[PDB]
Amino acid sequence: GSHSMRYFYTAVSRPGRGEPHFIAVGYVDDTQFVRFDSDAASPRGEPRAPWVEQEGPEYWDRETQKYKRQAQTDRVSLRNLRGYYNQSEAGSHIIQRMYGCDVGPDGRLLRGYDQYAYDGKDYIALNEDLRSWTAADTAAQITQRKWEAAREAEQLRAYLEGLCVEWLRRYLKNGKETLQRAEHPKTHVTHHPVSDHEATLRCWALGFYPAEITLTWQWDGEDQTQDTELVETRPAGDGTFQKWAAVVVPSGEEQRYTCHVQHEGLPEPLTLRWEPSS
Amino acid sequence: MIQRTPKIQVYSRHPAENGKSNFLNCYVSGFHPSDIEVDLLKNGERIEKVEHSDLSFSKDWSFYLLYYTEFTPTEKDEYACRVNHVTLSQPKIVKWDRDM
Amino acid sequence: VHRKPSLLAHPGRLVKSEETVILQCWSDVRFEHFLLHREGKFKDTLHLIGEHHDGVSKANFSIGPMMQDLAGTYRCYGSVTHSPYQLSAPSDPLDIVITGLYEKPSLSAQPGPTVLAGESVTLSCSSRSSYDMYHLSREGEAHECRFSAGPKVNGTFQADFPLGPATHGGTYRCFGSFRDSPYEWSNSSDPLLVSVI
Amino acid sequence: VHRKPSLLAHPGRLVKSEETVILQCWSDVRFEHFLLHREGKFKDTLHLIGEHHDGVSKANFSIGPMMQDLAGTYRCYGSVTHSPYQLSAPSDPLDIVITGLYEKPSLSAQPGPTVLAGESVTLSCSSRSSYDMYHLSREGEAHECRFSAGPKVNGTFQADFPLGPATHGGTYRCFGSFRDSPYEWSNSSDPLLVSVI
Amino acid sequence: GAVDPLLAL
Repeated sequence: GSHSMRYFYTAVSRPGRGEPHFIAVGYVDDTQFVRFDSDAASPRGEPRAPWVEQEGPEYWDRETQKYKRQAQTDRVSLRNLRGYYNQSEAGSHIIQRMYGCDVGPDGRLLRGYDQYAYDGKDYIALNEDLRSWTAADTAAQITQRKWEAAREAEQLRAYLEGLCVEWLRRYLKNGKETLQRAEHPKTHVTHHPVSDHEATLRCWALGFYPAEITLTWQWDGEDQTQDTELVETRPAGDGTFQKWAAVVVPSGEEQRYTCHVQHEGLPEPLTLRWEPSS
Repeated sequence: MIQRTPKIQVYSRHPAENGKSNFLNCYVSGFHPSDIEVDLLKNGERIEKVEHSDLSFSKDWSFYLLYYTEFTPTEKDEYACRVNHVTLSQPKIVKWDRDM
Repeated sequence: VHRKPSLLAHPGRLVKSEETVILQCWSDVRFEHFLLHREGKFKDTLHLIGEHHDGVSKANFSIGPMMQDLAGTYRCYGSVTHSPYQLSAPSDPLDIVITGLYEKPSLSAQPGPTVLAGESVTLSCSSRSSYDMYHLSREGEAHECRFSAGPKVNGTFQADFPLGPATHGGTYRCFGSFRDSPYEWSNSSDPLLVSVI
Repeated sequence: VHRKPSLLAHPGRLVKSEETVILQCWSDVRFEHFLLHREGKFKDTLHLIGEHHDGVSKANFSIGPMMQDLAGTYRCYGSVTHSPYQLSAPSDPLDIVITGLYEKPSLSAQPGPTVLAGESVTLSCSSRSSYDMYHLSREGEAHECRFSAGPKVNGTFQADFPLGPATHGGTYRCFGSFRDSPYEWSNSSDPLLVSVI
Repeated sequence: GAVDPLLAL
């Protein structure tokens, strides 16, 4: 129903082996369109989705200027914190950042954000009212004092409210046949006889999107919530996803167990048993 | 310096089946820091045409990557994923069961 | 070891964010190369071939679009030799500060902007922002003064710059900064004109 | 810093050589002292105690036997305090011009001094002297217009002040001066009376 | 569109 555009920056330092390794990726829902690597022989912005690749040079270049410029900053941001907390000169670190914007099916901003973490540990974050910060510790307070005096919220806000959205509209529009579509999972069940008189049946649901999906097992029509074994959703490696649930069962009585799939690509939830050859 | 170990899943993009081409993936999630060695194996050892998606993280700040590589499996051939991280005592290898 | 070259920046020492500046290194000595080096947060050294022409051996170092890292203290040297570099004595110190990264401070003159000669005048910069130090510059004056801030005091953070017996008028501007990053300054305070009667 | 006091000269701004003028500084504020300052080459400051009464605080500054030095731009301030003086904001600018130091120019009204209503009138000052600018005053208590001198034009250095559709008559007087010393004016041109029918 | 980088952390 509603979509969002999320950016993920990672600034990793390496005291000896060189300089800060900066990486950034951008998604529109479960789809990734941009990638930028500070190490590439040619550090530049790159497309990862059709829609956003349709754009032209000025764009890709204006975007690259931002990435190049970002890193250049995180570089200092790292060297900064390393001091805030007064740490080793040769003691590696990381500064992650997440920011983006959530919208209604009509467009319009629901919630925007922007938050950093130091060494996988919540650092500072732009508050929901898009006008204040929440420093995790004394160190991050320094940041705030500075950022408050620099009006970062005033600006960051404007993007979240202003362009963060507009862009998402634009992306949503051009990639409507992808992002605003569905692509239901191609389902099926595999029969693997485990131990004398027992068999394992997996219900596969692959190549679907978004990754949000639900798989359930029912015996005679009763939820097996308790004995339904299922792996966390993984990427097919081509933009779509996978997942499967399984339950142990008494041979023969297989046909009593039915699988249940609920995805957005499915108008109606799917029910399916194993189909024993012939 | 808070740390977290990498969940690991080995699998193929498309339903595996001998003689056909496919991708061998290795999704490593929830780890931290980022620095990580993730090797794909073919019958005991390293393959070269391996790639990995662009580094990205989750809401809990954990990272995650997807390693892969085209490949045509056999009833004979075995594939596995080797993973190394600071959080681990030694490389944790994980075999490939096309049924999972 | 040769005589130290001369180092100057155009338009000047304080570089506005984004904006660019040029530090030129020159001497009557025919140095084949000039090395510009800044120390501090992120030390660095820039190489450059000398330009011999117009009675001067120079080299104009372009300090890219100003920002965080670029600010600091620079010094250059020249060398007759190539590859190894037979560095000369260090040019005088040049503190390249980056400005305009924070709220403008307010600059005032107690007893007032206008005063009779001899009388004592003192400027003061206050701000709701928590700058730890303030800087006071007088139009075309080489060095800038710098006093520490006065903590949370009913709305602000001050710093009073005693100027003693007023003799010559002048336009002044303040800047605020933070301890950890001393080459990162705020926006200039509206210029204040001090007049002596 | 108090509100700025009011400054006016009697009889007026333009003072004839030798003749004297008085600049008065006053305000509702009970300033104990008034400081009058002239700026320029011969800058100066005159002190004076305030005259309190009738709710006002005045001080009449007598600009002695007018001449070269005395002419220029004046501004005064008041202060309630002594010793350190707590100068107020500067009064508005008062350009005290000295006149009668150059040949009288000629003032004329083309088509003529007398004209029918609506008709366009324009005055003009010509002179053998090569003043660079001319000043046109109406009844000397109305204003001071100022045009630049027009190049050689059939024997003289002129300056024409268009007056547009004539509606009200009036006596006008012209004045000439030189770029470098804008506060130095010639002798008044014989008054010219413009009459509208 | 990526946010415009501002000041250092």
